Amino acid sequence: KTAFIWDLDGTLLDSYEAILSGIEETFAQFSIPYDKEKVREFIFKYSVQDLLVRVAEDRNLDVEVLNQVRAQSLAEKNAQVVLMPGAREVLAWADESGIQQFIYTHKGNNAFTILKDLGVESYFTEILTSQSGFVRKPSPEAATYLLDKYQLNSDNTYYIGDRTLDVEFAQNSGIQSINFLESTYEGNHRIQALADISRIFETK
Ligand SMILES: [Cl-]
Ligand SMILES: [Cl-]
Ligand SMILES: [Cl-]
Ligand SMILES: [Cl-]
Ligand SMILES: [Cl-]
Ligand SMILES: [Mg+2]
Repeated sequence: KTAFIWDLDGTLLDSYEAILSGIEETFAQFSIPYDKEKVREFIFKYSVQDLLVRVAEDRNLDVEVLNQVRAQSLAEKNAQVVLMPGAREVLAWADESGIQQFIYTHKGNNAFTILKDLGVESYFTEILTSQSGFVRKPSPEAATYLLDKYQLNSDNTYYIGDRTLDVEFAQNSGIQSINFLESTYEGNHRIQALADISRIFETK
């Protein structure tokens, strides 16, 4: 019957302070001045990779070295990662309901460590990270793999996320979407909170 494929950051995981701490440590190693608010505003308007790019271009540093120190430092801040509100409750609900649960994340293998630290790793049948080999969302290949392997029903398979690229991933792979954002995609179901998800699966 039903399958959820989950995003992590902003959906299940609140990695905000861990990411900022990771960036602060990385900036200290390269002698880059660190202002939390300016970093906060940049990564919200753009992305963490764009921030690395900006300082690499501006300060003549090697972006890949920046990114490897970033990944490394981020992995040291796992203690600062907190679940999003309602995340434990929806995971438990889905599990009890017999919904099969998966992850596709742009995070690396450290995603496994975090989920184990938070006590939620055992919910997932398979966890796909940036080490999986698949092209980043919204490229569909990761989802197609899960459909093919687990014999999932595209009408009852939902990618759950918080960004437009998460809706696109669902659309590109022919599956349904549950998302904080509105979309013109017919298979999107907009939520205001994680607690709304269970309400999708009962009469109105
Ligand atoms: Cl993520
Ligand atoms: Cl990051
Ligand atoms: Cl666990
Ligand atoms: Cl890629
Ligand atoms: Cl991705
Ligand atoms: Mg997200």
